[PDB]
Amino acid sequence: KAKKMIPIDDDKLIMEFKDDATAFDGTKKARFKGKGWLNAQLSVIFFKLLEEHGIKTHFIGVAGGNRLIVEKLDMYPLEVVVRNVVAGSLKKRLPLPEGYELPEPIVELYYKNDELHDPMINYYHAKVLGISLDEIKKIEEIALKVNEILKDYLAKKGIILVDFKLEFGKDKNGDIVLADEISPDTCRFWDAKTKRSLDKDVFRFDKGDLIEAYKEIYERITGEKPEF
Amino acid sequence: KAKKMIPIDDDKLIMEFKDDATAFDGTKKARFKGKGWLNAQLSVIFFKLLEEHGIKTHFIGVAGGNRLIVEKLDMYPLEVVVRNVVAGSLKKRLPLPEGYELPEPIVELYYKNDELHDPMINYYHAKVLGISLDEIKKIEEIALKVNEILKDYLAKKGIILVDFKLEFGKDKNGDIVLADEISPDTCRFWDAKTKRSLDKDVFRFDKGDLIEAYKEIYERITGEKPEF
Ligand SMILES: O=c1ccn([C@@H]2O[C@H](COP(=O)(O)OP(=O)(O)O)[C@@H](O)[C@H]2O)c(=O)[nH]1
Ligand SMILES: O=c1ccn([C@@H]2O[C@H](COP(=O)(O)OP(=O)(O)O)[C@@H](O)[C@H]2O)c(=O)[nH]1
Ligand SMILES: O=c1ccn([C@@H]2O[C@H](COP(=O)(O)O)[C@@H](O)[C@H]2O)c(=O)[nH]1
Ligand SMILES: O=c1ccn([C@@H]2O[C@H](COP(=O)(O)O)[C@@H](O)[C@H]2O)c(=O)[nH]1
Repeated sequence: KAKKMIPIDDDKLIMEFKDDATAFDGTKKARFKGKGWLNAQLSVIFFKLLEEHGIKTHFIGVAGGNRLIVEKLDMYPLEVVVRNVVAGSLKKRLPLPEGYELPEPIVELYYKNDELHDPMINYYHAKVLGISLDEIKKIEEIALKVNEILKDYLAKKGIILVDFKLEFGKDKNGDIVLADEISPDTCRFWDAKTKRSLDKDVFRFDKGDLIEAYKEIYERITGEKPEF
Repeated sequence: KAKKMIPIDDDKLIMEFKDDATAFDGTKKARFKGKGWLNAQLSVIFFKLLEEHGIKTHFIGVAGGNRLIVEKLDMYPLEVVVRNVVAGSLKKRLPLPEGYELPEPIVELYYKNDELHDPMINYYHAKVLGISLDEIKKIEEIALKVNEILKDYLAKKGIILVDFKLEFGKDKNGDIVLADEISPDTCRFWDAKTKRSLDKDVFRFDKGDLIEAYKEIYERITGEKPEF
C-alpha cells in the first residue's frame, strides 16, 4: 500500500518506500512525488536515533534513496499505538477533545487483520493470538521508551509528538525488534506554536499540501532542504 | 432500560427488574411479562452462590418478587466481559467462529458511556478514567474467579457459560464489590447438547420465545417451574 518488501536472503530484506499514500482503511488513495524519499529518510534518522539509545531496530543500512536494508523478522501481527495527546480514533473511545494532553502515555494494541479492519485488542486477545504476556509487556515497555526518546527529540525541534504507530518482530534469538517504519505517515506531528499537523492528517482530512508538511518536518529535523 | 434504582438511604438502595428488554444499543425494544421476575430471581441465586464462595457482591436481600435490596456503591464506569466461547462481538475482533472454545478465558473492559456506544478500553484508558492498575487487576481477578464458579455450577446443569458481563463498585471501605445483575440478559447460556441459546440472544436475533428460554434456565437451576 505504501511500501514494498524485497527479499535478499534469510537474514535480510529490502524495505522500499513508495510515493503511494492511503487513508480510511485504504479507501482514500493518492501519490505524492517525493513522499517515499521523505518517509525513507525520516525512518532512517529515527531508527538511527533510537539505536543510539539502546533500542533494537530492524534497521541495517540504506540501499539508495527510497530503499532500506532491514533485518528479516518473524512479525508480530500487531500495530502498537502510543498516544500523548488526544487525536483521531481516541476521540471516539474517550470523551476528551482533540488536543487534550494525556496525564501519561496511552498504549493501544491493534490486531493487523485486513478482514477485521484492524480491531483493537487487549492482552488476552494477544495470548489467543499466540503472544505471551511477557512478550506483550516488553513490546509495551519498548514502545514507551521509544515514546520518551522521540517526544524529547521532537520537542527540541518545536514539534509535539501527538501519537504514533509501531510494529515489531522477533529476530533469530527471540529478541523483540522494532520494525516497519517511523515517518509522518505513521505519527502525528503538531507544530509546537500553531498546533498544525505536519503529518498524514493533512492528506487524511485535506488540510493543505502533504508534501509541504512532510518537507517541513524534514527541514526541522535535518536543518536542510530535501534533495529528493 | 431494564431496571430501576430506588433510594433507601446512604447504605442501600432498591434494584427493580422490569419486563423491558433492549438490544443493539437500545434500538430494539420489547416487554416480556415475567422477565423482570426471572432475571431478579436468577440474579439472587447467582449472587448467593458467589457470596458462598467468598465473592463480595452488593446483594443484601429481597424486597418482593422483582426488587432486590442492594448496597450503595461508587460505581466503576465499566462493563467487564468474560468470554469462554467465541460469540457476539468477539467474532469481529478475532477470526474465530461462533462456538470456538477459547484456550483460556478472555476478559474485556468496556467504558460505560452512551454517547460513545460503550467502547472497549484497555488498562491505560482505565487509568485516564481514574481507575488504578491495582483496581483493574483485582476487578479482573474477581471476574475470572466468578467465571470459574459460574461455569462449573452451570456445566452440572447442562449449561455452557459462553460469556457474560459484570459491573462493580467500591463500598465505603474501598473494597471492590460485584454489582448490577447476573441474568440471562447479561450472560450467554447454551444448552450443552444442542448448543441452543437460552439467553437474550433469542430476543436479539429472533430465535424463538424469550420467556420459554428464560424459564428453561430457571427450571434447570432451581428444579422448579416459575411462580411469576
Ligand atoms: O463526546 C465528548 C463530550 C465532551 N467532550 C469535551 O468536554 C467538554 C464538555 O462540554 P459539552 O459536552 O457540553 O460540549 P461543549 O458545550 O463544551 O461544546 C467539551 O467542550 C469537549 O471538550 C468531548 O471531547 N467529547
Ligand atoms: O473472518 C473469519 C475468517 C475465518 N474464520 C474461521 O476459520 C475458517 C477459515 O476458512 P475460510 O475463511 O476459508 O472460510 P470457510 O471456507 O471455511 O467458510 C472458517 O471456517 C471459520 O470458522 C472465522 O471464524 N472468521
Ligand atoms: O493503520 C494505521 C493506523 C494508525 N496509524 C497511526 O497511529 C496513530 C493513531 O491512529 P488512530 O488510531 O488515531 O487512527 C496515528 O499516528 C496514525 O497515523 C498508522 O500508522 N497506521
Ligand atoms: O451492554 C451489554 C453488552 C454485552 N453484554 C453481555 O456481555 C457478553 C458479551 O457481549 P458482546 O460484546 O458479544 O455483545 C454477552 O453475554 C452479553 O449479553 C451485556 O450484558 N450488556
